[PDB]
Amino acid sequence: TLKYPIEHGIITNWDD
Amino acid sequence: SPKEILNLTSELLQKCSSPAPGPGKEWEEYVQIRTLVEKIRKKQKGLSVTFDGKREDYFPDLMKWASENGASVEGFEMVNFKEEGFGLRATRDIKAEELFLWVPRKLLMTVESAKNSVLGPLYSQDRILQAMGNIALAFHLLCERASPNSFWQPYIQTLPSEYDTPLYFEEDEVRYLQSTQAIHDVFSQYKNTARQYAYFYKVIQTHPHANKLPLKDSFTYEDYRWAVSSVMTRQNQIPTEDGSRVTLALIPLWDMCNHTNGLITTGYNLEDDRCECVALQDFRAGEQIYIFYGTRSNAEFVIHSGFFFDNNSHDRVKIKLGVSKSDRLYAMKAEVLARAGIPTSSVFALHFTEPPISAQLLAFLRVFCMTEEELKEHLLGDSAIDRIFTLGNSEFPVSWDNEVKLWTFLEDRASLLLKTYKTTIEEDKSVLKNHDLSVRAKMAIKLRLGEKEILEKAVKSAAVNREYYRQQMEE
Ligand SMILES: Nc1ncnc2c1ncn2[C@@H]1O[C@H](C[C@@H](N)CC[C@H](N)C(=O)O)[C@@H](O)[C@H]1O
Repeated sequence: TLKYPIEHGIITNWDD
Repeated sequence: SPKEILNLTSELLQKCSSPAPGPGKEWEEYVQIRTLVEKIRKKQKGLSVTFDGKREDYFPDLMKWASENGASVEGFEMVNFKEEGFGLRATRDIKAEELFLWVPRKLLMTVESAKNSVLGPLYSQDRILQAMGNIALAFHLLCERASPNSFWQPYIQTLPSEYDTPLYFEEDEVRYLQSTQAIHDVFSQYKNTARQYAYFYKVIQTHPHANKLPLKDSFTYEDYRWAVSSVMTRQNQIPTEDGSRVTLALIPLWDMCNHTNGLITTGYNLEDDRCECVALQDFRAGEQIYIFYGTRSNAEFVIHSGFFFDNNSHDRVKIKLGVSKSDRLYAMKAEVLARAGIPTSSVFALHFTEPPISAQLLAFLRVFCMTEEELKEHLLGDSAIDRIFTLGNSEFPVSWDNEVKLWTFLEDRASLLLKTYKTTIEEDKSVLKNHDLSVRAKMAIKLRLGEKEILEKAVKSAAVNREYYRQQMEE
């Protein structure tokens, strides 16, 4: 597979 | 007057800084916040910066801008599809695994490029921008959007004007999702975004290091809702220039590809310092070019990508499970689970494509239903280690009896969860057939239908396993 897969629209935490 | 807006945003930051509303008050907390937000938005003037041209009028500017900085600009064109919106269509035949798309870092918008921007001084002087790259990326978008000679102007001028994230839904559209698992992350999204807008509006208006920012007297709720939905629907994680830590980035030109089912074919190449994408399948000329976005649930597609993907083989619902500390066998089960690298209580997933449960959940259910003898055969002896290695494997059951009791457990648990929804599966298929709904409304209803169809799949799957392994006891 890939060394650095790029996930489009990766889920991040928005809870500041 | 901006003095009236500063009053209203302080009133909003308060309502969003209380704790969680409680048990059965989360729908009305959201309606109250919605009321305050809609009042503010309707006293503001939408997006603060709009463009004279139409969206497709800036795509040659984007191509020209990407070509000059080393990106691939040949083989594809921009087409406004009804279904997916804008995307890429092949102007020539493209074979599977061919490297057709590459974008060097110089074009991307990164967290660090936001630190080197006109946003810099405020960034260094604000805890929340320092802690949250995605918000920092979002303000990067707005500051370059407000900058008339910005380097990223060809990218920003080809980004959408609005989105189908829940931040754009109407009350009645979110209302379909009541009693689902999904709606709790829609409530978090609205509250969080509303809190962040009310906080940062005050910061932009009064902080000495935001004084000569272009956002100073032009930062509407719409501006922020568009910025975070822009980031949310297409942000990426890439390595740094050297390759030690990961960072968040927006990828021009390549982020214009729409999603289909498949595998990830977009990697970063540290050596030549660029994003690289190979064709996921064969694209004839005149066919749309898709990529696989990632293994994501329909709940995550709707909330964070602003669309519902119908053929989603990675769909799932959440399920809470743990050994109750009142179990007479808590200590042995907790040590077996510890030896298997499995938490005592955890949030697991029911899946759409067989098998409904992962290797980890099956191992948990197996320990969860073991007797004292079986627990000892996994804790003591020369085979104890080898016996735990196979807990997550469907071919090495502990016993017929163990399997029967855990599929009986799973069948009842999914059946119970099914009953906690306000509409049934049959009711949802009826609403889709006989009503005429917006795109956002179809999303909400297909989402709550999907949750239930996974539960129902788990019931049937657990029932056939239960009957298969009960036939084995009789022999
Ligand atoms: N398979 C799909 N079905 C429907 N909408 C999609 C699909 N894939 C992507 N989208 C839309 O495209 C967005 C992701 C974008 N980065 C891709 C380009 C986008 N369509 C645009 O016109 O800007 C998502 O937020 C959705 O709005």
